[PDB]
Amino acid sequence: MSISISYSTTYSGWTVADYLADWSAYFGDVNHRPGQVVDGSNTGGFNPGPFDGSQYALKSTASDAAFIAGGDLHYTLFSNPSHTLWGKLDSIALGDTLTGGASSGGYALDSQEVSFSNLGLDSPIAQGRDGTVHKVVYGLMSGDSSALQGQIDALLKAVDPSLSINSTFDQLAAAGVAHATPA
Repeated sequence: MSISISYSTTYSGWTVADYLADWSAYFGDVNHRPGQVVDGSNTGGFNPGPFDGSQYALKSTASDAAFIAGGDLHYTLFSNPSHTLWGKLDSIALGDTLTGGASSGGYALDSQEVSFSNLGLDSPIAQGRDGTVHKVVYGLMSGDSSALQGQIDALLKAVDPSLSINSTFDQLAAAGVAHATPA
């Protein structure tokens, strides 16, 4: 499976890079770092959890923005290497209004903007916070989507070298990689 993209028609004329830069600034930084995770307000959650899931999801503390990372994900918590998210990352869904969770059988978004699927990312535990999965997801938590942008760029170029993070969603749709919402 090659990378597949779903996008709201709103972003037809946007490039993926610009969309993601704007989304990152919109979601912001939840300030998830040592000494700044003191309650549940900026942890997010796993489905099913407690520290592992086919989904990890997080709401912005600033806005209604949220993301859902899909795959086979693991968090080391306090075990070495500490505070490492690793495993398989298949998908990233970006949007507004996170719903659900482990107790209701999964996370969803009420208003998804864009999703990237078949990412094929797979990072081992021993790589720690240098792992690609860790950096992609932590980027989305911390207001910097450059790691995700980098991985999407590489996957698009592998489909065809005319495709990049700087293609518009409509260009990517013409190329058979992306698809606009039914509407």
